[PDB]
Amino acid sequence: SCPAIHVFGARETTASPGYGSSSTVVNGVLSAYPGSTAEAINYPACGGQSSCGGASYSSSVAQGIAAVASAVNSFNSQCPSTKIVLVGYSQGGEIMDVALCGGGDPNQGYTNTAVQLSSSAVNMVKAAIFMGDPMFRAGLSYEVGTCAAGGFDQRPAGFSCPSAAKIKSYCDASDPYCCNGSNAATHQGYGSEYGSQALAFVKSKLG
Repeated sequence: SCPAIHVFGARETTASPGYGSSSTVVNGVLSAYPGSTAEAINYPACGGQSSCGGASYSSSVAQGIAAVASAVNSFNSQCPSTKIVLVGYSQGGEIMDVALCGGGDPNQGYTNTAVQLSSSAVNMVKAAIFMGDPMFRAGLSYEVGTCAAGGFDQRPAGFSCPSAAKIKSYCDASDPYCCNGSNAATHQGYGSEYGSQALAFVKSKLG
């Protein structure tokens, strides 16, 4: 039976199968909405390490974009009136960003610039939370955080996401991968830092 709300979570590179650091927000949504359900996007979440199956970051990202699209598109067709929440942490944010906003991922060789979610799926995505997304580029309307630069896969100047209004994407200045800072620890802390903001946004969008 379809739930009223369903969440998809995508983990960061090398995280064990499941949600990884997307868990904070996924769990926040599930606890805010009893009866809601969640699934993890089971993409490689790899950067060449054997532990995660050896796929390069480029291959991992490409497979992740397709995995997000397939999972979300198929679930939407199964459950067309279910509101969808996306949560992606670091590489998991990147794959959701491409899938939802399109634009490709040129540094990763992901050449197709189309939105990968179906029209119906885009409409039922009501909130998408990205944390530590390497495609962060300061100046987009859907971004939050102290990062005034951008990450190693940053969107170009002048980018727009058709689904901007559905997104919050978080990144701080000191992060060396979504921003151009120097302290990797910042990259790991967005659940605690921004989880309440993210949940507030989700609740505002879901009702």
